[PDB]
Amino acid sequence: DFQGMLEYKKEDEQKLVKNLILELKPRGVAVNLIPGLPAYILFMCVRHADYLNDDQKVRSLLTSTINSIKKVLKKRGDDFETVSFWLSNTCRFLHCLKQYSGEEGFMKHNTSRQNEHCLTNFDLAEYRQVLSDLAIQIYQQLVRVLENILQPMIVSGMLEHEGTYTLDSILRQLNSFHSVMCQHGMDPELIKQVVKQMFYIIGAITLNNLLLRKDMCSWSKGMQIRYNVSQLEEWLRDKNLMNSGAKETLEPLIQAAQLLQVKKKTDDDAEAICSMCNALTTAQIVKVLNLYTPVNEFEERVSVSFIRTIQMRLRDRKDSPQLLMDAKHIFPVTFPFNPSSLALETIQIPASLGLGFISRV
Amino acid sequence: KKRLLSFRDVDF
Repeated sequence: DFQGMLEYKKEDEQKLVKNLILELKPRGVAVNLIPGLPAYILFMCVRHADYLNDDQKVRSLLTSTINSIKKVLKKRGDDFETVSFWLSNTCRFLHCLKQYSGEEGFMKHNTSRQNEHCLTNFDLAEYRQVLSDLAIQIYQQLVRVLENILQPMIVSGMLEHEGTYTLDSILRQLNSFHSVMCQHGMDPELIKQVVKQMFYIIGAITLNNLLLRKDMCSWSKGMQIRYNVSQLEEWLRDKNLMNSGAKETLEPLIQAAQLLQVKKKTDDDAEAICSMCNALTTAQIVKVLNLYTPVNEFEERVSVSFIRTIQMRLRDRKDSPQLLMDAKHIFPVTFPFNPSSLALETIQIPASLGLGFISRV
Repeated sequence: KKRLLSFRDVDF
């Protein structure tokens, strides 16, 4: 049987990180097969250096790994696939370091054989912290790249449409993002966070646009927004992401669309609006009511007195005086431990990866 | 017992 380790000569360490990190292509057929392969290879290399009791070699590899991943993302950090790939692999590397740490708290899902593969000489808890902090940075980068890709699509897809962007453009792009993350073996709980963040951005940009234009507050637009949100919700359902928290991030937009469709005349109508619009600030509620356009001659505009009644009712809210959502808010990310069933002693390195100078142990 | 391998900025 193999031990589940990989040996390399110290003089080949730079060649190792060159071929495994700096020049590794995330779209290669050989790394689709085992999502996380770079992380598993690195860990198996750490295992052997640990087995040799070689603290200097373990440090050099671990330091070189962080430096190389940072280098790749400085050079190709605007490519979503590259950022996703290295986020996924940084996380898998972190999970490996925990799963095979020898700490009982991380071994509950291990097979007996996997428990045989724990590190024996070095406690890498401090490195795990460094790696976690890197993953946070990569995640922030990923959010920024996805945001930049979606931004040109959002107002036309969500508000204007009843090269060129529609709701279907947004859905196609979300499908592409999600497929890529899945192909990379990104943790399901991390994909959920990414999707929550993307939905937040969609909702914030949409609502802010609605509040800044003069032509988006009508009953008909409310209907359109409702429909578009319903399609985003169906996308979540199809991807089994309805517990991601993503739908809940759209509450301000959802409430604005509802506000467009309710009656806006009586004291009872005002009470109802105050009861229903918990996710909108007073300024947002008042803005929408001031912008509202009647559907035809049988509907009227909202009166000044009605608007003042809303203000009076909401007077004791700890309300932010702000009008616009902060579309650059990023929810704090977490990387909950996700052990894998992959047996290290069975992992083969594809010959096409150019790592023939590494040896299986 | 395993030995804690130290990580600080200067290592990187």
